[PDB]
Amino acid sequence: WGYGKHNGPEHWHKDFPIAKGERQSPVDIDTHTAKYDPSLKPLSVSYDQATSLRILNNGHAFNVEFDDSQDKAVLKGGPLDGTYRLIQFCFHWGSLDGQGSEHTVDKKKYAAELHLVHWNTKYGDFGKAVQQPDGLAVLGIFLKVGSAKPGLQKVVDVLDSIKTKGKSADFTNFDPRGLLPESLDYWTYPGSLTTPPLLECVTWIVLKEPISVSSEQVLKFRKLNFNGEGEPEELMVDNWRPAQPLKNRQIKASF
Repeated sequence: WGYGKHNGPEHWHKDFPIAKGERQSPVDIDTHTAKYDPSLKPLSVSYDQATSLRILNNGHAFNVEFDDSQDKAVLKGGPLDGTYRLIQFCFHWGSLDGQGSEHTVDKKKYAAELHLVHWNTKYGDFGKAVQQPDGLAVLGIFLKVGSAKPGLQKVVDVLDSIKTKGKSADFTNFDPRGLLPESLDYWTYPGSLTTPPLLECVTWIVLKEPISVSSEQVLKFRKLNFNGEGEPEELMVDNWRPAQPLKNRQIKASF
């Protein structure tokens, strides 16, 4: 699978039949229909003691991996039960600044989407968490081009070194708190991973305030390549699945 016209999203169903599932992601959020539910707790994001390891180009995105050992970077609260521990984050962007995000709000697309992916400790690991409908909790955060985000700056400057499918940069001591918005209100719906295997195990929490990145910072994401060392240059852009059928399903709102 990949994101091309021949191995892209419209073909994922041949190999991961679940792509045609009851609760696939992304979806588009129509606000003039999400349900404000007076019972969603706030967010208890405690990223005090979050330890990053490496950032890597895996040929569909770049991700940054964290050390998920004691209950140190954890997401609690929200629609969640248990401690969700942090494994990595995903970043989706477009071939231009008006496409890139996976979730749309009232059909509007942002310039990018960041995903911090966490797994439920009650299942002992990432491995055994994904076969369960309550196994992962993912905060999706939208990016709009505005003034720069100082916290994203270290991410945009190391990208020179993970340019091609397969390179890895060492990247310790990055603080995921410098990527978050001011407000933590959100919309939550149950869904899948947006990438193959496309497993329906995710309670998604999308944040309503985006974060401003300057177009110089978004342009750095666009210098990266899908292709591996050697082979002809396939620029890594538009690494996003389109919005999928909601299936009645309701998106609830904290606000």
